[PDB]
Amino acid sequence: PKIHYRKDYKPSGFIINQVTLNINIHDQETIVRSVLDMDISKHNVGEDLVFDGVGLKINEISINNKKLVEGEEYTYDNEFLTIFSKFVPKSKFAFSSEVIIHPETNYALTGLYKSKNIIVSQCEATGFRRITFFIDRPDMMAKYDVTVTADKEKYPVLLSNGDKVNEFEIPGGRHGARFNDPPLKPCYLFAVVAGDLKHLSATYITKYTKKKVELYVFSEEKYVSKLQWALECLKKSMAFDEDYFGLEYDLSRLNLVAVSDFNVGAMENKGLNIFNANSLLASKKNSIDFSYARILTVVGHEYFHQYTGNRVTLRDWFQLTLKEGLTVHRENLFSEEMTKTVTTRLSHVDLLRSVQFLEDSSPLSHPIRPESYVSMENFYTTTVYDKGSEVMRMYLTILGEEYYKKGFDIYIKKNDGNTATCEDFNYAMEQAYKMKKADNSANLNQYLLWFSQSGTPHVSFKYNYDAEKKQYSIHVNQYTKPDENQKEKKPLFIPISVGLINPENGKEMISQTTLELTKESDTFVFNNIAVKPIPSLFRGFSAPVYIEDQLTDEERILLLKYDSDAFVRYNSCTNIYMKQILMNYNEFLKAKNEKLESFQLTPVNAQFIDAIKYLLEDPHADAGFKSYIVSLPQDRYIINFVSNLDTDVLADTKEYIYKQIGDKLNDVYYKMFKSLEAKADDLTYFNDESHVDFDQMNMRTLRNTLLSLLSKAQYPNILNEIIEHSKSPYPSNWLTSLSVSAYFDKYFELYDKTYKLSKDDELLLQEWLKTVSRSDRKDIYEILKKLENEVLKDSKNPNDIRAVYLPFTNNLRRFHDISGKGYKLIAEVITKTDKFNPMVATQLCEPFKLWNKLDTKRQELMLNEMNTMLQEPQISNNLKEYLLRLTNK
Ligand SMILES: O=C(NC1CCCC1)N[C@@H](C(=O)NO)c1ccc(-c2cc(F)c(F)c(F)c2)cc1
Ligand SMILES: [Mg+2]
Ligand SMILES: [Mg+2]
Ligand SMILES: [Mg+2]
Ligand SMILES: [Mg+2]
Ligand SMILES: [Zn+2]
Repeated sequence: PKIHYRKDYKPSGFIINQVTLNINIHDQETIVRSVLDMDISKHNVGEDLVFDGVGLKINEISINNKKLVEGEEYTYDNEFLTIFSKFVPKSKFAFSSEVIIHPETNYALTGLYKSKNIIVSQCEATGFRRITFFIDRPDMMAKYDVTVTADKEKYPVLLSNGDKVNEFEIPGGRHGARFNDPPLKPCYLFAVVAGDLKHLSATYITKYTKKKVELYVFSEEKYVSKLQWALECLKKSMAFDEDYFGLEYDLSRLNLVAVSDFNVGAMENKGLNIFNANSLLASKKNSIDFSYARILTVVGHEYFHQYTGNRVTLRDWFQLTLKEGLTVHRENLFSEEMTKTVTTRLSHVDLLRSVQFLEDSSPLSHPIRPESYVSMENFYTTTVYDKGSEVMRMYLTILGEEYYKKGFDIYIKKNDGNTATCEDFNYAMEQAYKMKKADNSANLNQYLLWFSQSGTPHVSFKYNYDAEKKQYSIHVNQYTKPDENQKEKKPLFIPISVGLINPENGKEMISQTTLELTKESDTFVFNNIAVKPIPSLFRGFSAPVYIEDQLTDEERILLLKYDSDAFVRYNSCTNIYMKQILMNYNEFLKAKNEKLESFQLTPVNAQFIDAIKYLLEDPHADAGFKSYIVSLPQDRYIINFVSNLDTDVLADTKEYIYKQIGDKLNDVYYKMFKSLEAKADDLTYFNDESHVDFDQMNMRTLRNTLLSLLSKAQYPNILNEIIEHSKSPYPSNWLTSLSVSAYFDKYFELYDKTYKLSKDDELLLQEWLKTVSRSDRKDIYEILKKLENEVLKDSKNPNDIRAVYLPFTNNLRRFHDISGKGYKLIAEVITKTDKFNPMVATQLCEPFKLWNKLDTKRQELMLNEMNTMLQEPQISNNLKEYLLRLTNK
């Protein structure tokens, strides 16, 4: 089982200068002919020529048009093609091969595969070797000349990278297209698509060079009416890179293509971006609101890769966060600017502190630049992406916009057209840092620990105020818990964006200030502070850390009502909730453990409830923010704060807290649910796919959140509102009506009604599946069996499988049933899926990531299922590696 080590990087002894491909698609097989124009590098020491090549059927291989003979001149073991060095030329040579591959039965969706009636490739990370022989690593840059042939009736649209330079007819009903892509690229950015594709198109004129760029968005004919928003998002993405970063697209054409079967969200193949259909296609009649932000961010993400990933690429896969963390950061800047809603940034933090913090305290914890890997298909993590993005964002917080832009342009200008490493980016940021500090001795050497140190830092505070001196002190310390990657953790460069709120009038007491904490602890003193402030700490969530604000709930309430920073307001509310959750959890736990006949629960703080009401009733306050304050923190956020978490006790705790607040605020909730209707459900632009109103969607989020609270509470006659909600044209509304009807006798009536509305659109049906999966039903196990028999069946579409099972795994009371029946069910799905798609099988392991944080009975139950999966004789490399790491074997 080969382990790759970051420190072992060495340049290849070979060079591949030119790739000339002929991909001939036939009904039962695909024939790939490839000529590689190669050379000997300065690092060559006379080694064998070893190509990656996985699952290829060899028809012939040759060197300089001389056919090589198996056994004598080469060996092939279905993974590596080895040409013995005595037969390898010593100067420039041509290697050629013809192989047979089978996209029709390629259900792992890596390499060349068939998704419904579309032939499509996915080559990142090491999938190109599943198409033809190559030295499959991103520092092997080459030019590509690609011809694709296929039946014209089945595959009229042929696409690859670069310029289409010829189209030709072929006897027997076939046709061909030739694409030449002169700029050097790594092979993971190669792509090919063939299908009966329909499109929308537009022309974009770049801001400075005034180049005309042809934009094409493609789907199967059935869904061509769902392409409009994606095209709008692409234009928006191009304008943002031009306006913020001064970067223009360099090619004459950009194609985006939706396919139904895709392992992840989308892929940035040069000029030919390929998308999970659920991340490219939408219409107002057939998509929930979430689709619109999803398409915006994913289209943006792939577009921003054209510079951060494509034009500046990776030396090796250990640098993955250099392109993914930086592109997520660019994507997040873009989405924040396009949506103009504070909930966009809040939603990113909420994901980080639940999913990524859980990963970072799990046995899977790794730094954003790991030291080793076995499976590249398991390398694409929320740590690499989302903690990576926060590390990339901290440069902007440290430098400010002007110097960040200066440093970013240094990075692009110095590395355009080349591979790069994380050091190259830190170096560019350091040059800007010296400029900002006016100090050529300043350096960012300490910053590099963000790339190598795993785990979430904890930052805690103590305060002092001298009223006579008007002097305020913030004493700060940082700590990262030792883990399996570093026994000793070093202090990081932590930027702490801070404000000081005057508690008497709510006003700012100092200018914008970013404290630079570079030691294990430091004391920051402020003079001329006229009154004792309430500190507003880590504004905008300025570092990816556990914040221990050491504030009272009275102080947190004051920030929640009156602070200027949306994150600190949201975090102050989160912290009030967490204090209550931990207190009530321990009270319920003690009652369970001691088998008490009576006991007391500490009520929710009444001033906190008053503050929620105050914000809810503020007509100038933001609807999306309102929906966050009436929602308790995510379960996966809570679990980072409780040892041996009993999920039933936590479910009882949340129930008590929601009921406490509802018993006071339900009339407020109902009144708002009714008063929000007119603006939230406005149909003026329902038939304009170009008109997307993120504030209006946030109003629907608030209505649907309040409806959930009111339905669980059995608010008088709320079933009438649920039924009327089911008649709304907006899928977010009528799918909500299904979810909230779980608490009423009408659930299966609405189940059938919404099924009928959903069944004729592939993506809407998947949203329906998710809604059923997450329904708060006592009979959810029977319902899942019904979905399996009636809808899901033996589909191999990852979107179908993930829709049926993942939402259910977030059902705290039912997935964690003490019998272990939920763990048994998901383990059976994982093992079944692993037979044909190991990457998605490992995705389905997600609920097990917290196994060692649960109560000892549930730890044992989860471990038993993971050991059962590990004992499967046919377990994939992906799944075995993942479960061995997760179970500390
Ligand atoms: O969609 C995404 N979602 C993110 C969210 C948190 C982690 C993943 N990530 C994109 C991306 O970064 N696009 O730019 C992406 C991720 C993985 C692959 C990939 C890698 C492989 F080894 C394969 F075998 C394969 F089939 C696919 C392709 C694209
Ligand atoms: Mg094969
Ligand atoms: Mg413009
Ligand atoms: Mg995103
Ligand atoms: Mg299907
Ligand atoms: Zn990406």
